[PDB]
Amino acid sequence: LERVVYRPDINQGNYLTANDVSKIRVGMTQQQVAYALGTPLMSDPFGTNTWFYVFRQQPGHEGVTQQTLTLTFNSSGVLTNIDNKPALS
Amino acid sequence: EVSGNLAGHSAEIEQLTKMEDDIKKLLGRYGYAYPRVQSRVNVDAGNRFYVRKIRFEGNDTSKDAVLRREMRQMEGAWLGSDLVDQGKERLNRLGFFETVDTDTQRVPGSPDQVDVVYKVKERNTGCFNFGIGYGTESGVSFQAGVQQDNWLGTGYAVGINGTKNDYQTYAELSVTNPYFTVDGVSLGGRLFYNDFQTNKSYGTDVTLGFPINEYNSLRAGLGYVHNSLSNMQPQVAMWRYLYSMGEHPSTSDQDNSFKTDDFTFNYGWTYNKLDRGYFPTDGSRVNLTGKVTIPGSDNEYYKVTLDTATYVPIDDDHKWVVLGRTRWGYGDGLGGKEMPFYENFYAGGSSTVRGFQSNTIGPKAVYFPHQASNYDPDYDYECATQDGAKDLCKSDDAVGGNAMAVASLEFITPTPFISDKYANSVRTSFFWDMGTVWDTNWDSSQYSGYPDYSDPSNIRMSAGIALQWMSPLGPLVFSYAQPFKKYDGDKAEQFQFNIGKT
Amino acid sequence: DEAYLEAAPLAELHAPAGMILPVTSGDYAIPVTN
Amino acid sequence: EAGAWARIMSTHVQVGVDKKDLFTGFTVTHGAGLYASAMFGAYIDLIGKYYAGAEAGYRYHVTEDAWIEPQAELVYGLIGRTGVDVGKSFSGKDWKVTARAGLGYQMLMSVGLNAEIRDNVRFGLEFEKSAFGKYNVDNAVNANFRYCF
Amino acid sequence: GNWRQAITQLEAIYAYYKNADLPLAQAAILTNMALDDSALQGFFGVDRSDRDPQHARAAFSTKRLVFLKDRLAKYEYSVAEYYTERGAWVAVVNRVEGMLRDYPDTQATRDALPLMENAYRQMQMNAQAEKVAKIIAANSS
Repeated sequence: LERVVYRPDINQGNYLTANDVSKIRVGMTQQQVAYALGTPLMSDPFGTNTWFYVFRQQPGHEGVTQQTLTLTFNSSGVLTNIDNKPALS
Repeated sequence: EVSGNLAGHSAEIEQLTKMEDDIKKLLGRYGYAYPRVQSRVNVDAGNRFYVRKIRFEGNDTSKDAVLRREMRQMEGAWLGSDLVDQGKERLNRLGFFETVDTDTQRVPGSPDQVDVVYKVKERNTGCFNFGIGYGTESGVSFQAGVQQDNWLGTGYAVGINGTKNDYQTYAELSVTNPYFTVDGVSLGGRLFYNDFQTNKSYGTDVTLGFPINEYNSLRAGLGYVHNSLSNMQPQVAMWRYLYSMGEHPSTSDQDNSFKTDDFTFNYGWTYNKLDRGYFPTDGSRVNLTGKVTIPGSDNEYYKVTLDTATYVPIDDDHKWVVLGRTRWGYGDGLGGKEMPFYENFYAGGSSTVRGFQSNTIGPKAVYFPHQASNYDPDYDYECATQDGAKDLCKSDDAVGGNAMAVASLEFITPTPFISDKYANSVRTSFFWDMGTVWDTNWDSSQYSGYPDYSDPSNIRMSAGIALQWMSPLGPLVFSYAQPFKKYDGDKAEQFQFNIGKT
Repeated sequence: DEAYLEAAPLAELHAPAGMILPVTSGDYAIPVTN
Repeated sequence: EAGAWARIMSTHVQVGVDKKDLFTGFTVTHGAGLYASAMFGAYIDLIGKYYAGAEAGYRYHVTEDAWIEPQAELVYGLIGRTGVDVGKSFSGKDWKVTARAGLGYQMLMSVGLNAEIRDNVRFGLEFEKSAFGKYNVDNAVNANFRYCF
Repeated sequence: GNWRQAITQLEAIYAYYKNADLPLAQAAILTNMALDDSALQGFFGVDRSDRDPQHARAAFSTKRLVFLKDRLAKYEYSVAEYYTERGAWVAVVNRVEGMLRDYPDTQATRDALPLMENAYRQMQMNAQAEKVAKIIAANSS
């Protein structure tokens, strides 16, 4: 049953392209990154100064694709680290 | 020549070019809510937008899940204008609301995020009633029922219908859940019992349905019916049927009985792309249904029907509309048996052909000269007994047939004569109705002095005026029709009305 | 009936050492009264 | 307030004279007879020709919401029936009720009440009785209730 | 006078509430709590926390205000459950975070937290799954 029932495509998270992700450098301010990429949709609400960028697509009759970035900032608003999960494990 | 800020979408604009709204609509398919276009042409897509949250107003009775599950735009994802626009059509096809208003609002804390808001006003959904009657001739009579499309605002469609009296008792219970699974799989069924004093029957059915596309869905299921007949007045068609099954009713003797237990399989196919649930202006609907017997059952047969309707506007304001309505159907036997007579198709009445008394269109009963009895003076059909005739008796008692086709054309017009608080609930039309019901396996050679019920060309026709009003107590339809083509045995009824919720 | 009179008391939440909880919104703050 | 009239059927010619509220007159054919009618609330309708009959009635107001309406109808091909209808209406912020009753003769008695509340509430009950006349009615009651939402 | 005389006058401001004349109770303006109800759904014992909460927000604008806070937090809870089933894992995280920030004190949040415990286990964000489990254990009893 679960193999033929129609399901609409589900989108989640921020929209990313390498053309813009490749522009981010350590040393940029939070305003410079938010401008280049857009407002983050996720962050650590428990006191850590970090942003989470999640690109998730679950088309119909298809598996799920997801790519993420994590941006770590210090107490001054300076980006200190970048993580990247190009594909789900 | 296209200039300005084209954010990686230059081919799309050249393609639409070889406009004033198509560039905006195109960018609206992506997260560009407020682009600018000037004019060869210079555009600015602006920033990509996301949906921060979706909230609703005005759903005081319906469960929130009922509306949220109908959206195609998800929270925490980029905006599209088509993804949002489909929400209006999806909610309208439910038939639960007076209107769907929508908006987009900017988030004061950032230029790139919006809120999407849907605002509706809930409408009356179904009704409960009952009634009584007593007296020296009426004895005791009671009927009651309830039916709703949205039970307590929970999305379930339910109903109870039944009655008690001195000659016939019955009840039916039905329930269905349009959403059993989160993906839209629906389940439901019904139980019924009907003992009419002699035709006693009862049964049940259960079906499953599920969507296969945005506009299409399938249904299938199982059911069972028991049929117990007695005191059947001799008829040629009835005995033909009985003989086909190995029965041998005594000649001119109503002291008889027969019963079966039959299990069947149900199926259907539905297409629905309508704009509105009450007074649609566009789209079409196709409802193809049928059932077949399961080997091992007492009867062997199949039945298929098709109901269609199309609305086409002929103006810009969607006020002048042409509506075509058609229905076809056919059933037959398997294994050498005839289709049971109680499944015959009928037509006539507000649901089919206007201006005729219900279930009068088509072949009529032909009676045998039943044994003379104490009912011959004034208690029976004179020629249907030996007291009145010695040969096959003709009648106007419609019994229906094995195939039919009904069609009409209705020209739908506004009636801007009453205040809006009424006018928005009233629409009228000019109509032309026609239809035909006919049999198969009719031995017109054996019955050369009697009508040949195999000729389908005897099409019945009528036309008239009808008004539909979405009363707060349930839609009603009133009409008057004048027949034009009628055949011997027909009966007219020009002033008719009924419940408008079909 | 006055169902609100059966409302359970509100609790306070805490975080484990090393992290904090989100800053309380200023909206819907109910003062303590006699 | 007076004058002659004629009508041509289509064959047949009918003529007559009207004279004076209550107006009376006569007609002949080329059947012939007399007629009268009046409207005042009350009315009169009288006719007799070479078939005959009469109908009349009066509406008396008891209170703003209550009435008595004596009426009679007599025919001949006089023989007929008479009676007095009564009733009273009630209303409120979101509702209206009408109660009806009457008595005529072949005693032909009837009562009932019909009510409407807000938008979705409906009720009514009516009962017919007769006694001491051409035919009796011992029990004839019907009622309905509706509640939509 | 007697409340039956006030009702008689209504047929012919406690009388407005006694007669269910809400349009007048509003025209006369925590009275908006009277709007977040239904007679039929009440009769059947139906929980109305999934209906429009705008009236409750208007009412909120002593312990009776706690009932209202729960009234609003429950609404947020039901929305998160729908998305949990639908799979909008980001909508779920953001709405529950909202619930936590706005109503740290209600029970609806303590009931909601496992929704983040699951959401951070479908997106491969283990650090947050751990933080959520830790705060769930810290406040458990």
